[PDB]
Amino acid sequence: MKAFEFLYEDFQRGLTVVLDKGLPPKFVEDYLKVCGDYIDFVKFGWGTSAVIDRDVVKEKINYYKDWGIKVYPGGTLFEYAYSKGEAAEFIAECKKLGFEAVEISDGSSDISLDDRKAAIWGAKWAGFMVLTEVGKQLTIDDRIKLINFDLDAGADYVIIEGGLFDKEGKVKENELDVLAKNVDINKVIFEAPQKSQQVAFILKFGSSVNLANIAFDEVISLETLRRGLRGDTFGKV
Amino acid sequence: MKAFEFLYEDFQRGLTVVLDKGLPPKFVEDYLKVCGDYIDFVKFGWGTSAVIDRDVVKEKINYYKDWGIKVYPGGTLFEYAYSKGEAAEFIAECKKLGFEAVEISDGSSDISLDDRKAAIWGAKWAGFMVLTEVGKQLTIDDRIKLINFDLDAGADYVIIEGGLFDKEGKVKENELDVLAKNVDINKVIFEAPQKSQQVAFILKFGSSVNLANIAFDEVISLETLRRGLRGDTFGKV
Amino acid sequence: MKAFEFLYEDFQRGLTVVLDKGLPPKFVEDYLKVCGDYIDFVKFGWGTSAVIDRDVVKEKINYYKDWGIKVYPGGTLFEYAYSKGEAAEFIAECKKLGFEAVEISDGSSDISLDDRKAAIWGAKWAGFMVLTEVGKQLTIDDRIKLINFDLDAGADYVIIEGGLFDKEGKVKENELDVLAKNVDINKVIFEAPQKSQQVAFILKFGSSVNLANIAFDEVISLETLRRGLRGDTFGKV
Amino acid sequence: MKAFEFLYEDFQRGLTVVLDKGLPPKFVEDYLKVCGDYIDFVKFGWGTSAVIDRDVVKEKINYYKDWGIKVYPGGTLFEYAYSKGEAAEFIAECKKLGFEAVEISDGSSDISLDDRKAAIWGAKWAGFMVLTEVGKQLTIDDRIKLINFDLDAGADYVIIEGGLFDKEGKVKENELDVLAKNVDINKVIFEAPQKSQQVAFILKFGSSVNLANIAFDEVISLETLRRGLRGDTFGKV
Repeated sequence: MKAFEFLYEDFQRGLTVVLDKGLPPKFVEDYLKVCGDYIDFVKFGWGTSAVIDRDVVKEKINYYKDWGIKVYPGGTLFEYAYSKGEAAEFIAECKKLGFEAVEISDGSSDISLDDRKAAIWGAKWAGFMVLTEVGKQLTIDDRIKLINFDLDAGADYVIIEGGLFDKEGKVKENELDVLAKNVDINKVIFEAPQKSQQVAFILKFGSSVNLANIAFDEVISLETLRRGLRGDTFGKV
Repeated sequence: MKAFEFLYEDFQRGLTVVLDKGLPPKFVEDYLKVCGDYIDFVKFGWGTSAVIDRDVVKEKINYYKDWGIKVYPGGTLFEYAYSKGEAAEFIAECKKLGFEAVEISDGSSDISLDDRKAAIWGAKWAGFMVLTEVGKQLTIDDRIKLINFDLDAGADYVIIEGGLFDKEGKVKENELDVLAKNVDINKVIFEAPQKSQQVAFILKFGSSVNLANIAFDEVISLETLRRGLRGDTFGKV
Repeated sequence: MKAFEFLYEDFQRGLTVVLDKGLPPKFVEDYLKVCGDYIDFVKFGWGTSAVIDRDVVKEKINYYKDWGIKVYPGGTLFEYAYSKGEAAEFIAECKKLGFEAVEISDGSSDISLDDRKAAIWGAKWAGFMVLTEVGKQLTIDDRIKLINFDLDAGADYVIIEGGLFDKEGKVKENELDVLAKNVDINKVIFEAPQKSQQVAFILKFGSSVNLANIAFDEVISLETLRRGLRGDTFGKV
Repeated sequence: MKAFEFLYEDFQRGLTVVLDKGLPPKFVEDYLKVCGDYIDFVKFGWGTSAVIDRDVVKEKINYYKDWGIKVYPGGTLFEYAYSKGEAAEFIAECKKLGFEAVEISDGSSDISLDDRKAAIWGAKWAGFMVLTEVGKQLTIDDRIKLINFDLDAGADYVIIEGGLFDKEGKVKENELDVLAKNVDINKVIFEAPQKSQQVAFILKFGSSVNLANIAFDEVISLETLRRGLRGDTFGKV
């Protein structure tokens, strides 16, 4: 039961992906009692999991699994291990630690479409859910090509690196409408670390939009924005 | 200790791959007491493992594992599951049954070089040892391209479909010499189901040659051929 | 439960008759755990049952009965006993040993149509299932006469001696089509000891065709051929 | 043992000084399990220790001491006590609380070079490790004079107030090269509260550079930047 339960009206809620930079284990155990209902995925940011103690990483993953959250290591660590030639050992250690998903990217390295598809099948047949990063010359048509290529290669979701906002910070609605006409947006996730970006995507697509790089203390804020309980979206959703 | 141990002279022994068509479980348990020292891999032929009871398949794999043998399902079962779109569930069931390797082939299907490389990484990152089948227009140079492509993609061994023998059954020694000049033959395995083929490869490359499709009752015959203890190779090795 | 159970598609399976030349008792007990689901009848070949120890013959028959298989002695032993004038003692000993069927033939003897029908009723009223052998001058029309005569006399199945293949080894499809127009092929069984014959009948009549003289180690091979899990019938059935 | 231990390559790591604004005691106890291996010193910021309960300050200092971290009160509290004439009582209370170092500064007060040297000896002979703050007219040569004066007076480290970055945010590399030619940079520490400054110093001097005013939640980020595990320093270190 929520406080003020009589104010609840039911709605379609999109995915939330949370960025964890290194939260303490028993802080995570208590933090999920407030907002574990509103998180779908957690990214351990970039290579941060390769810095932390191995029993601390396992203990944190068990706390997220008790709420049904899927945890994964950021794609920079895959690109690191891939550049060292260690990609099979990276995939094996992910399974021993207990991640349920992996992210494929070429943000710090160059990887061909042949190697990218091979890496996607590599991760699926190893038993992970697969996410990919798109956005790195790229017109909106070139993003549409890469998104469709990753979905046809078998990625479960595509993350748009965040492009979609102009020099002032207003959303480029023509490109965003062209994207929605050419791609199944139910399989797309947008990076929206700033509250103004979260408002712009919610006002464009409604409460069902999928969002990523959400800061751990803004999870409750985002749920109030989806539900119309903050002055930015009050009476608009 | 072997009978007549004083006749033993030590030598470099190549790989043996045995073909199992459906041997009974407690027949396999007793059979390995005679010749388990001389087997490296067992192929469960084509789709035969998809016909047998699941507890019988597990029981057989445990008997081969007690002698350190690596068991795998033949490449036609991969092509079947791949043609149905079930390739990830095929890899998952292989792990649950306890196979330690898989074979990638296109003997009945058509698969591109791009899909073939993606399937090889698929199997490697899932933690299997990977074998591939080559031979299906192909000159000796086209075999050499395909062998090097599968080895560069990361196959642990390449099996040559058996081409290498003429219309009478004599070995095409010029093509076989061109192969040995362009490929690391320590990673190549030759199909040799007939005793005359086993003799031709042993006389060309010595006891260290790797051989496949060996019938279960010819394993002891092959060890006598490698060791010079049968009239075909007597005094020639 | 079969291994890879998710690949199973349900189909109409025809009869399999297996030839036993003298398999050991506890080999049979273990062998049926692999392939007893895919056998309908076992022929003890020619006169081999008259050579073996009487308690060994009973012990083998009980192992086949535990899987619901019907065992019978080959028709050359009936022709032997009939030529000695001992046919009633042969029928009595079959019941004491525990065979559930008998085969009537004239492959080495000469027997009139009158005596043939009298022998068919002889075996039915004694309580056996009756099979007959046809093929010994005979055009396809003369086979069609003999098949209908044996079915009208009351035989449960007619076995075609295997005629149906040319001098190269290709099936004589014109005669085989004329047969299917004149005879109920659900009561016909074809001899097919070679894998090329098994493929030719499966491609002509589908998975539901009835086959005989199957070697004991080829039963799993035949089930993969019926199910399309081997390169000869892959994607054709 | 770290997660992904096989990716570790050994390297020279510089000092990290962390700013604590008032973290809760049992939050600090859990937080050090994640990143206590990557902290050398903790500054209790400005006068914040004089606002907190005396048993809470002791409890926090004991949690930092269990990881070998040296805690100190920020130099504004020394300047406060010095301006009141109470500097000897401030030194006495620091020993009773259990700080292991002190910071000498004139950031808000005016103090002569005579009084500054007397304060450095005051703190050393009382048994503390001594840090000083430099930067307040000053050319890079005048910074060099003050750094050498504090090191000759006996300071264990000198902190550069953070000058070294231009009006756009780019590092003034000409002055930074002149500094490194005149001063032992192993005894210098740079203030770098922003990630762009931390990157600029790591790219100029390598992973061995000493950094200060690191936010408590950015300690794991900084260790990934030193180790090349984040896109800013990926492949550059």
